[PDB]
Amino acid sequence: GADAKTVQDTVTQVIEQNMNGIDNLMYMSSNSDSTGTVQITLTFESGTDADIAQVQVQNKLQLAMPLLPQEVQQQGVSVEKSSSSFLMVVGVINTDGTMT
Amino acid sequence: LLAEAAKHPDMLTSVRPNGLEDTPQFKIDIDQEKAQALGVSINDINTTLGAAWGGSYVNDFIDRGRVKKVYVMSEAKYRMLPDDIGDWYVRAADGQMVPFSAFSSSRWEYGSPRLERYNGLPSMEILGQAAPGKSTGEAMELMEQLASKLPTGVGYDWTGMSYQERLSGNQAPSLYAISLIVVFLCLAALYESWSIPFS
Amino acid sequence: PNFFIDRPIFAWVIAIIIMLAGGLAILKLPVAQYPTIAPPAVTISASYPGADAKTVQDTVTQVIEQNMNGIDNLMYMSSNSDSTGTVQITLTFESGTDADIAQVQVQNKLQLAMPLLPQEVQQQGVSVEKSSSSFLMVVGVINTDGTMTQEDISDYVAANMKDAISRTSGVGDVQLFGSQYAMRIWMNPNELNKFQLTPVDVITAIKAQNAQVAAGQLGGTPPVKGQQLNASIIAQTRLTSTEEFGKILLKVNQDGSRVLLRDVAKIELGGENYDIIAEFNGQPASGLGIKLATGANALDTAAAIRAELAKMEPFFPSGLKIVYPYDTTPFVKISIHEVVKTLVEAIILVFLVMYLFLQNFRATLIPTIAVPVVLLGTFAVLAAFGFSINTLTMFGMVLAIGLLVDDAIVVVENVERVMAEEGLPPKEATRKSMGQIQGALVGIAMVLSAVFVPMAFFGGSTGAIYRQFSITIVSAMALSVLVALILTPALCATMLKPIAKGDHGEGKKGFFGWFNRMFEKSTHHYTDSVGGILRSTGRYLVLYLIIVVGMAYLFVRLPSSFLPDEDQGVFMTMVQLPAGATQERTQKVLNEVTHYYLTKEKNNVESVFAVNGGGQNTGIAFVSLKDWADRPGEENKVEAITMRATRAFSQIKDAMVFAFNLPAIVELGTATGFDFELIDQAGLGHEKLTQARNQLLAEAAKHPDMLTSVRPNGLEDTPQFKIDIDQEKAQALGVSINDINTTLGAAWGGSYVNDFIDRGRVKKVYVMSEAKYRMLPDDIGDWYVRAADGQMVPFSAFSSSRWEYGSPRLERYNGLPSMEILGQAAPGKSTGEAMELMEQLASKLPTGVGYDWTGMSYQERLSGNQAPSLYAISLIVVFLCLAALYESWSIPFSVMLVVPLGVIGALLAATFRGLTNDVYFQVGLLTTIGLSAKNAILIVEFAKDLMDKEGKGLIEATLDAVRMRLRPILMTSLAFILGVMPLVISTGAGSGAQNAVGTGVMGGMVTATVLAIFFVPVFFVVVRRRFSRKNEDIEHSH
Amino acid sequence: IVVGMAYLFVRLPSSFLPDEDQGVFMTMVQLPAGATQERTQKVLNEVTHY
Amino acid sequence: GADAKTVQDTVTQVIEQNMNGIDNLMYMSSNSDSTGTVQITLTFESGTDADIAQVQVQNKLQLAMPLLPQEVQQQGVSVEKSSSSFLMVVGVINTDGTMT
Ligand SMILES: CC[C@H]1OC(=O)[C@H](C)[C@@H](O[C@H]2C[C@@](C)(OC)[C@@H](O)[C@H](C)O2)[C@H](C)[C@@H](O[C@@H]2O[C@H](C)C[C@H](N(C)C)[C@H]2O)[C@](C)(O)C[C@@H](C)C(=O)[C@H](C)[C@@H](O)[C@]1(C)O
Ligand SMILES: CCCCCCCCCCCCO[C@@H]1O[C@H](CO)[C@@H](O[C@H]2O[C@H](CO)[C@@H](O)[C@H](O)[C@H]2O)[C@H](O)[C@H]1O
Ligand SMILES: CCCCCCCCCCCCO[C@@H]1O[C@H](CO)[C@@H](O[C@H]2O[C@H](CO)[C@@H](O)[C@H](O)[C@H]2O)[C@H](O)[C@H]1O
Ligand code: NI
Repeated sequence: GADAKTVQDTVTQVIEQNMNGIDNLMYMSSNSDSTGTVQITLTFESGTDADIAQVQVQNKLQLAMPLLPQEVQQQGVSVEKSSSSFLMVVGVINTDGTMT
Repeated sequence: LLAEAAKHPDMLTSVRPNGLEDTPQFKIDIDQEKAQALGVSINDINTTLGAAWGGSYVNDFIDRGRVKKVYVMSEAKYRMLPDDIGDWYVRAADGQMVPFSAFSSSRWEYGSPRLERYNGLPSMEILGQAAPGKSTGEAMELMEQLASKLPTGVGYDWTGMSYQERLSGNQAPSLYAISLIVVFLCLAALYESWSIPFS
Repeated sequence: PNFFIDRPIFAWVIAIIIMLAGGLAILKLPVAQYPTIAPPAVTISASYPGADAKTVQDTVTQVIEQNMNGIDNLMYMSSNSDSTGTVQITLTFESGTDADIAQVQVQNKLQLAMPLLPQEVQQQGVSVEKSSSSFLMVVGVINTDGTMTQEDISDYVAANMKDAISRTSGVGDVQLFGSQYAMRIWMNPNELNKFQLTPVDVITAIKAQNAQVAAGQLGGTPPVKGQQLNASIIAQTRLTSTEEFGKILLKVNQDGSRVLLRDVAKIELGGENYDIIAEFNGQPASGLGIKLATGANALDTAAAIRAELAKMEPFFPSGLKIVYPYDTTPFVKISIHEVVKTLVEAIILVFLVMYLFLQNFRATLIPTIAVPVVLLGTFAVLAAFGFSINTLTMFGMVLAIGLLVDDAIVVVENVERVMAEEGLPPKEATRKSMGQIQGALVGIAMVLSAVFVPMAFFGGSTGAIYRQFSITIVSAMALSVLVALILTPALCATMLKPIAKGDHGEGKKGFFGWFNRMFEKSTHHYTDSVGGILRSTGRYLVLYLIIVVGMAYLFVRLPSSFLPDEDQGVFMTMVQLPAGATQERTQKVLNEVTHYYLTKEKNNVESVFAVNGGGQNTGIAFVSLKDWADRPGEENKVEAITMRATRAFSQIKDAMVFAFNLPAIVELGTATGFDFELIDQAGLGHEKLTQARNQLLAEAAKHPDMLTSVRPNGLEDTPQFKIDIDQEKAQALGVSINDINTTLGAAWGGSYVNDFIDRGRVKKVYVMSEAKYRMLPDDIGDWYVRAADGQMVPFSAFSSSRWEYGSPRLERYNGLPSMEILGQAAPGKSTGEAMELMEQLASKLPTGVGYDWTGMSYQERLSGNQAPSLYAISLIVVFLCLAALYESWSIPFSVMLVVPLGVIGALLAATFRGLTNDVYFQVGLLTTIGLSAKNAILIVEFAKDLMDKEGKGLIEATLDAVRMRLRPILMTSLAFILGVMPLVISTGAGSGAQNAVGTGVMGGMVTATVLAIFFVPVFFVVVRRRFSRKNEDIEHSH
Repeated sequence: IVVGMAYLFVRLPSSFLPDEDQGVFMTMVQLPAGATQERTQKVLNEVTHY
Repeated sequence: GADAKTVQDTVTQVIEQNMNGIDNLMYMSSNSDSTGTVQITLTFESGTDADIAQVQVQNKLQLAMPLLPQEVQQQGVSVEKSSSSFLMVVGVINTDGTMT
C-alpha cells in the first residue's frame, strides 16, 4: 500500500544510511516504487568476492531492520546477488482451461 | 538538461530520461480535529483506510501442510473510484458509524511513482548515446559540459556502462606501449641488434 | 654468465626488462609508514539513551557478551559500559585472521543477542565494525564568515558529506564531531501540569499526528472489469517544519481552548545530541574523524576520501570551507620521499668515488648503471611476494645498496686488475676475472642469505617488521648477483677501456693521477705491513680478544628500543577534568589550550582543533603545526614543544592536561610498557575488585626501583543519585509505575520518538525537558503524573531520594568485571622483568582477585629469547657454508672471526651519539656484518686459491691476496660511507629513522673495513696454520 | 599503404560485440500513465496474436 | 511445545528447500522435534572452506526467512559450524559438602 515517497522515507533512507563500511563499495543505486517495492542495488569492485560482499550487506541490513516499519519488517527485507542471466525460464500451463 | 542536449543533435543522440513521470495521485487530508472530536481514533481511520484499499497481512495459515499468508482487503468493487471512499465508516468511541467525508478532505495532486536514489541522495537517471559519427566519450564530455550548465544543486555523475568505460579509457595505449617495447626488446634479444628488429 | 659477454645486447634487454618490469611492479605497490602491524579487532557499539554504566552493563553488555561464543581465533574480549550509556565491545583476534569472516562470526552472535535487547538500544542502532584504535585522519569543517553556529554546520556535515565518507571503501569508523539536526522538543513541566498532562501524552501525540500510513490504490489490483483509473492514495505524511510540531493537538479543553504542543513545550530544529562541541582556532567548527578499517590500505583509502570531498566541494553553503586539522599523510609521504632522495644521491655519490678510483667515465658507468637495475628489480621481487614500499623495506634499499655496490665493484675491479697485470684485452679479462669471482659470488650470496634469513624467522608483530628487512635484503642480494653474472661482465668487455700490461696509470697525466702513484705506494706500504704483522701473530690474537670483549660490554651497556620517535608534523594535546565536572568547565580548559598554542607557539602552531565531549569531564585538541621549513630549531621540534607545553598545563591548572605526540608505532607497544587486567573470579563485587585495584596500585607505588606510573585506565566511582520508587504508594494513589518511569525518563533522560523529513532527509525526533527544569535534585518536585482518576501526583509523592556511589565506567575483560592497570618498567629495566614483579604483586591480592595481560604486553609475553637461537643457528649455518666452500673444517673460522670488527664500530657509533639498539640499528648491524663477510671471504679466497692453484707459500699467498683486491675494498667502503653520509646528516621528515640507520652503519663500516684489511689476513693465517702439513714454499702442479 | 591503413582504421565503426539471433527475443510495452491491468493486457494480447 | 509434523513442513522443509547451489554440498539431513527443537545439518565435500560455507549457507537460509514463524523468528535461529564428535568431556564434581 505504500506510495513512492512512503518507501523512500520509511525503508530506503533508513537502509541507505545503515549501509556504511561495506568492503569494496563501487556504487549504490535504489528504486523506491509506488508499487510499494523498494530495491537497493549495490554494485561492487570488479572481481570482489560475491559471497563476502553480499554477506556484508545482509549483516548491515540486519542492523537497519529494527528501525523499520513493522509492515516492512514483516513482509521481509531481502538480500540477493544480481545477475540477470537465467540459464532457463520454465513455464507451466493447463490445456483444458482448467485453472487460473 | 534534456533541452540542453536537444540543442545538440550533432553530438548526442536520443537522450532520454530513465524514469517514470509524476502521475496524478489522490490525496486524502485527514482533519485531526473533526475525527478526534466525533469520537474516532486516528489509528482506526488509518488502518481502515489501509486494510480497505491497501490490504493487510495479518495471520499465517497452514494449507495442505505448507504455511501460507492471510491477506484481508476490500472486495474489488467497493474500492475503485474516489466517490467509493464514502461507503466506509468508522465505529466511534460511543458506538456510532462515521463516514469518511465527515473527517476527510479530498483532492488530486501530482507525485512520482518512482523515487530513484544514486549513492544516498535523490537522483534521476538519464540514458543516452552519441551521434552516428562521434565517439561515445565525446558525447559523455559534452554531457559533462551541459550538466554543468544547470541551476544550483544540480550535479552529475556516471554509472554502470560509462563507469566501466571511464575507468578503462586511459589504459588501451599503455598496454600496447608495453607491447611494443617488450616485442622489440625480445627481437633485439633474439638477434643481436637494436636495428635488425625494425625489419 | 659467460655467455652474455658475447651477447651484450641480449643482456641489455634482460636488464632493460628487469628495470621496466620493476617499474610496473613499482607503480602498483602498497605504500605505508609501517606494514599493518595491528591484529584484527571487531568492535560492537551500541547506545542506550540516558542509561548509566551499571545499567548498560546489566542490560546490553552481558546480554551481548554471553552470546559471543564459538568465535574463531579469538584472542581477547574487552568492553566499556559507559555512564554516557554507550557500550563498546572490542574483540581482538589472532594476527592475520580473516578480517571479514571474523566480523561475520561476531555479528552472527550479535544477532542472537539482539531480540533480547532493549528496544531503545535496538532502535538507536547496534553496530559491528573492523576498525583501528587510531584515526587515519580528522577532517574539519568551518564557516569563515560566522554566518552559522556549530550545530548548523554539524548538520551540514552529517547531511551532505558523512554518508559517503563512510561508504568509501577502506574507511572503518567515522566519529562525528557534532551532531545531525533533530526535532528537539523541550518540555515545560509547569506548562504541562496546567493541563494535567505528562510527557507520555507528548509521546503518544507525536506518534499520532505525525506518521506515515499505508494508503493503498484507486483502481487497485485486482480491479473489476472495465475499470479505467489507476493511481495511488496519499494519506498522513511525516512532518516537515518546527511549526507543524507546534500545531500538534495534545488535549482539547472544555472551554474551547486548544492545547497545542507549541504551548506545552518549546520547539526547535536542534542537535540530536549536545555532548560533543568542536572549535577550530576558537572559531566554531564541526568535524569528521576517520578511523582506518582492519587491513585496508592507508594511502589508498585516504586518496579515496580526498576525492569524495573534492567531489562534494562545488555544492557547499556560502562561506562553508573545509579545513584539514589532522592528517597522518604528508609525513609518510615526505618521509619515504626523503629515503628516495638518499637512494638517488648515494648513487650519484658512488659514481663520484667510482670515477676517482677508475678515472674513466664509460668504465664507471658500469657499476653506476648497475645498481639502478638491481633496485627497480627488487621492488619487483616484492610485488611478487606481496610486500610493500614501506619504511622498513625502503631502508632496506638504502641498507642493501652496500651489497649491490660491492658486487658490481669487485667485478669491474678484477677485470681492470687483470688487464693491468697480465695485459690481456677486455673480453679475455672479463672471462678471466669473472671465471674467478663467480664461485666467490655464489658462496657469498648463500652465506649472506645464511645470516639474513634467521632474523626473518622472528615471532610477534615485531617479526613482521624484521622479516620486511630480511626479504628486501636477501632478494635484492640475489638480484645483484644474477646481475653480476649477466649485465656486469657484459658491460666490462663492452665498454671497459682495454689496458696495456703494466699501466696502473702511474704518474701519467699528473692532474688526476698523482693519486695513482700515491695510492700505489700506499697499497704496497699496506701489504708490506700486512706482512710485518703476519709474522708476529700473537699480539694480534690479543688485541683481537680485547676488541671482542669491548664489543660485548658496549653492546650490553646500550639501550634497546622498539622504533624511532618522529615529529610527525602534527600532534595533539589531551585534557582530563576532575571526575564529574561539567561541559562548560572543560570547555574553559580547552579554550585555554587553544590560546597557549596560538600564543607561546605561534611560529610552530598553524591550527588547533579542540574537541569537547565524550563526555563533559574530558576534552582534547588536535594541534596542527606550521610547515617544517619554518621550524628550524631543536626547540621547534615537537619534543620541546610538548615538553614546555605540558610544563604550562601542569602547574597552572585545577586538572591534568597531557600534551603529546602520537607515536609512529600506531596502536602498539611502547618502550618498557605493559597493560595489566585485574579480573574478578568469584563475584567479589565491583567494590572488592575496586579496593583490590587500589591495593595493587599502592603496592607497586612502593617499588620505584622496578616500576613507574602504576595507574588505572578508568575513572573512579563518582557519586550517583538514587530515586528509590515506592511501588506500593504509587499503585495506591492511581499512578502506573510504567508512567512514573517513562516520565522521569523522557524528562531527564529524553526520548527518540518519531522520524521526520527535514529538507528531504530523515532525521530523528527527540523530546526531553527544557534545560532548567531538570538540573537540580530540587527540580524533581516540578514533575507530575496524571493518575488513574485525573489528578497529578508530584515526584516527591512516591519517591524516596538519596546520594550514593556508582562507577561511570564499567569495564569487562573476557566476560568478567575488570579493571585496566597500565604500567612501565623502571628507567633501565626490561618490560618483562617488571611484568614478573607485577605477577608477583598481583599474586598477593584477596581470594578471587586474579590477573591477566592485554594489547602490548600480551604481544610481549608472547615473543622473546628468540634472538639468541636465531643468531646461534645463523652462525652454525654460516660456518657450515664456509667449510663447504673452502673444503676445510679448520679454515672457515677465519672468515667468521671478522664479525666483531663491524660490530664494535656500530656499537661505538650508537653510544658515541645519543642512539639506541633498536630495529634500524639492528638491521644495519646485520648489513655491516654482511659486507665484512664479503670482503674477508674474497681475501681468504684469493690466498687459498693462490696457495692451491698456483702453488704459492702461506705468507706469500695471503700477502698476494691482501694486496690485490684491497683497492676494491676501499672502493666499496668509500662508496658506501659516502652514500650513507646523508642519512646521518639531515633533519626534515623521518630524520629520526634516517639518522638511526645511518649512524650504526657508518660507524660499523669504518672499523669494519679498515680493521679487516688488517685482521682478515691474520685470521686466515693462524687458521690455516692449524690444518694439514704442506702450506708454505709449496709449488707443484702446473 | 600505411596512410591508407590509417584512414581505413579511423573510418571504421567501433563496437563491443555482435548480436546473435538466439532463437528468442523480447518485446516491451509501455501504456499511457495509469492505464489498467486490463488495457495493458489488451495490447499484450495484440502482440501475442501478431 | 509444537509437535514434529507441525514444525517440519513449516520450518524444516521451508529451509531445506533453499539449500541448493551450496558450494560442495555432499549430503543434507535434518531433525524435526516435539520438544520444539528443529535442526538442519549440511555435511560438505572434503576440504570446502568452512567459514566460506557457513557464509553461503546462512546466505541461503536468510532467503528461506519469509516462510518461517515469529516465535521461531524471536528466540533466534542459529547457523553454526558443527562436528559430530566431542574433542573431550570435562567433569566437575564435589567430594565434600556435596552440592548438587
Ligand atoms: C595516538 C592517538 C590515540 O592514542 C591511543 O590509542 C591511546 C594513547 C590509547 O592508549 C594506548 C594503550 C595501548 C598501548 O594498550 C595496550 C594500546 O591498545 C592503544 C592503541 O594505545 C587509548 C588509551 C586507547 O585505549 C586502549 O584501547 C585498546 C583497544 C585496549 C585498552 N582497552 C580499551 C581495554 C585501552 O588501553 C583508545 C580507546 O584508543 C583511546 C580512545 C579514547 C581514542 O580513540 C583516542 C581519541 C585515541 O585515538 C588517541 C588518544 O588519539
Ligand atoms: C690504503 C690505505 C692503507 C695504508 C696502510 C699502510 C700501513 C698501515 C699502518 C700500520 C698499521 C699496522 O702496523 C704494522 O704492525 C707491525 C708490527 O706488528 C709492523 O711490522 C713490524 O713487526 C715486527 C716488529 O716486532 C718486525 O718483524 C717487522 O719487520 C716490523 O716491520 C708493521 O710495519 C706495521 O705496518
Ligand atoms: C654471523 C652469525 C650471527 C652473527 C650475528 C651477531 C650480531 C648480530 C646483531 C644482533 C644483536 C641485536 O641486539 C639484540 O637482538 C634482539 C633481537 O635481535 C633483541 O631482542 C628484542 O627483539 C626480539 C623481538 O623481535 C625479542 O627476542 C626480545 O624479547 C626483544 O626484547 C635484543 O634486545 C637486542 O638488543
Ligand atoms: Ni716493500
